[PDB]
Amino acid sequence: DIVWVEESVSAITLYAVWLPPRAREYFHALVYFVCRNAAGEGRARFAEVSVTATELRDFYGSADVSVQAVVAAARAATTPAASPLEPLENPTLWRALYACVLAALERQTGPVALFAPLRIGSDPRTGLVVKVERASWGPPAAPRAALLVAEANIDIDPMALAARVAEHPDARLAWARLAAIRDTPQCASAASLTVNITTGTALFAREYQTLAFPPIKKEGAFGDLVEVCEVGLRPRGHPQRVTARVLLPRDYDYFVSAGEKFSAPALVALFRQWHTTVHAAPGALAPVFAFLGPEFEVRGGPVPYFAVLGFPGWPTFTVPATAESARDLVRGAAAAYAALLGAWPAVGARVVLPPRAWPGVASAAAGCLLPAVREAVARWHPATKIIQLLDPPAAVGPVWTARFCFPGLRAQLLAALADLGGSGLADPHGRTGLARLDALVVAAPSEPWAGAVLERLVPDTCNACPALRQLLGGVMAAVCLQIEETASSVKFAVCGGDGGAFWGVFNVDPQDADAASGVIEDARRAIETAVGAVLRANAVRLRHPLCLALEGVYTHAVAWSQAGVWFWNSRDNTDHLGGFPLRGPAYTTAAGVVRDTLRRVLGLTTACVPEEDALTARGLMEDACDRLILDAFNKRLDAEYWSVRVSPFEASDPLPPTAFRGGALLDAEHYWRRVVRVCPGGGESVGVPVDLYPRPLVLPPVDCAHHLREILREIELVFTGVLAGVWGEGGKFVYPFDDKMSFLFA
Amino acid sequence: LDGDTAKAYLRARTYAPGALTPAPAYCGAVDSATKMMGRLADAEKLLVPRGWPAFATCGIVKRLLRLAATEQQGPTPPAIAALIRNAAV
Repeated sequence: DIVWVEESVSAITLYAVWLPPRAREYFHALVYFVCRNAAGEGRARFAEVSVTATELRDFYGSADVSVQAVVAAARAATTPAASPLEPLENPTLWRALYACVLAALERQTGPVALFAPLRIGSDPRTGLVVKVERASWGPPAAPRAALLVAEANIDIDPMALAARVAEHPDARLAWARLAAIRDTPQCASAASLTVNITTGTALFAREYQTLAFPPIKKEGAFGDLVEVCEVGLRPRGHPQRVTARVLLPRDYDYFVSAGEKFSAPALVALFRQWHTTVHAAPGALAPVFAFLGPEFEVRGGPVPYFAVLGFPGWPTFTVPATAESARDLVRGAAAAYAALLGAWPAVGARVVLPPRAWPGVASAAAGCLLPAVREAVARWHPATKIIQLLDPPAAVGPVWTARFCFPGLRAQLLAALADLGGSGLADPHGRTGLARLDALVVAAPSEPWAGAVLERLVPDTCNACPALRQLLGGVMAAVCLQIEETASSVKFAVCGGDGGAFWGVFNVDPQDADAASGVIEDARRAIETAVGAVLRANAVRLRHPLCLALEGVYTHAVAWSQAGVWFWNSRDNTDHLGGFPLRGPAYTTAAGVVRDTLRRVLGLTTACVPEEDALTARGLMEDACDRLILDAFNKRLDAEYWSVRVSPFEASDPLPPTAFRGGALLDAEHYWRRVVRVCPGGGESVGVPVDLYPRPLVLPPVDCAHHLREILREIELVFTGVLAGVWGEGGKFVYPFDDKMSFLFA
Repeated sequence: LDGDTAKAYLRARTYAPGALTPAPAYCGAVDSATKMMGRLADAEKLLVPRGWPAFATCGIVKRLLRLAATEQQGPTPPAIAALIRNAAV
């Protein structure tokens, strides 16, 4: 006799993480379900889980973490006024915590799925969800949203940022700010924070000079957005009746924040104020104040996100810029939330499998393969490329060339190998995380939102399990071997590539095009079929049937380095350049100059002795360099144009002591540091972090005698490759920048 | 250098057109090395917030020459306007 309802779960958040009595190595966690029934009406629900120590150490990847540490972190996060920003101590701890609580939620209660129909039960005697089951009836309500804008001037003292950056050098400045709030929470009490959440029913806007103080401008009310709900619960951990206050999000479902100037400290401060306001009255339990994002780690992260691990229980999606297709990225964020249960991108690679169950699956996948690939996996050394390719100083043409790619081969191969090791998993029900990856791979061609997930879930998974790289690159090595074997039969000739993407030539007469399409299509058919056959023979089965993409037909192709290739189809003048670093806005203009110079220099096929062509080519390359440096002068004062994106891994210029004064601008720095080298006074070249100063900027003249030298360096690399690849070798194209056209800037 | 680049190189590397044209009064920064040293630092205090690195009788001349050479970015007042204290500079 269990109650039964019909609802869709819109979010799953963490309320309490406690250690029951007579307990040493298992902690209970209460989960807040934001359920909404048909037509949008929302009733709040709760469930309980029980995570053991072993599961925690599995999702952490190490035994350093303990149940006591997790419970202490949760207790610290119980109060945001005393100490917010709890995850910043051990971000991996909270990452693993959310991973295991979601896994236990899936295991004990049953299958859960956001924004999807779900039959839900409850036990009144205790008062929590007991079992969740996938339903098959109902046109569920649309996942409504609310647009949030929040800006705060948290008066952080610059010297503290400088000191904390001195302790850890390559600390992304958002982490420096966030650590400053963490070490002095009173700073989050005084800030000119402004908030404007617009919904479809009623708007809400507030303005503060000091956060704790009453607003200096009101609009709507807190009650229009929130329906504060007091729910009684009797967990197995708590025998006494425990009451919980939750902020049911009426009208909306999730938040949509612009990622252009998103400040994680701003939302942290606003949510801390809301937490204090709602849980000020006692007689009820307090929730977990936990948030994660790329700003929460020293070295930062690629993809902007803002996790909501606890209070208020509403997912908030940062959609960076992309104004033209704002709805597209909002839908992509919503789909990423719904599919991977909202763990992505906060939990990390643990959405699929625990970081420590992978060493078993990889071993269990090295056994079900064929005997040859079994060794091929074991002999994989970084960048082996055991396949007949071209010497990197070389070029081809005029012959019918073609580029091919298998869309999402690493992700599809990882999915097949995960299934091969699936039998080796401890729990058959613990393979639901292995159902999200297949959902991603299946929906990858249909919708690009799965794409960006798979281009980051896979490389990060390969870092979670180092042993998976030698497996994936062995399977791909086997794929390349059969590509080469089948190539000879269809006149295709492997000339270069990087595995899933490969470009080659055809031994057809280089003048006929009517039959060219036929051979170019038969080669695709045969290569696709043969690779699929090898994969099937290797037992690895792909969910989405394999497909080869004809990414372009070209007549000339020139390669200089291992990644640098330029293709050009003379008939339609369609070209493609790869391997040129786009490390700024000037490198794009350099790439365009290169792709025009190469188009003009391979148009010199007029009958001539090879020696003549080398000189009439070098002259044109020097002229192209001239026209580039001439146009460089007309943009000498655009410092943002002469900017380079330094990674937190690369060696970086030292931060000026005045860049620590950007206010609500230091938060934007999550991954890249955009630096411009200016030349104050004389002789000395100093770096300016462009995005840490207010605009319009005032600077000494930009040292174009440094950036143009590097741009020219890579241009001469490409030009030396083409000069020594089409005609006779022996010529390193150098442009005398220091003499011919140095005067313009220095 | 032919075209708009000639006009660009001219203004960029020559005294402004209306800088050597007889004007009824003067407009600039005239002070002894000791006073101008302080005024240069004071100008940098209003110049540092937006990009100019801190320079913590040759240093003074080098800094003044660098300030004078810095060019106007669109309609925004030039960098030396902090010291000369006029928007028509």
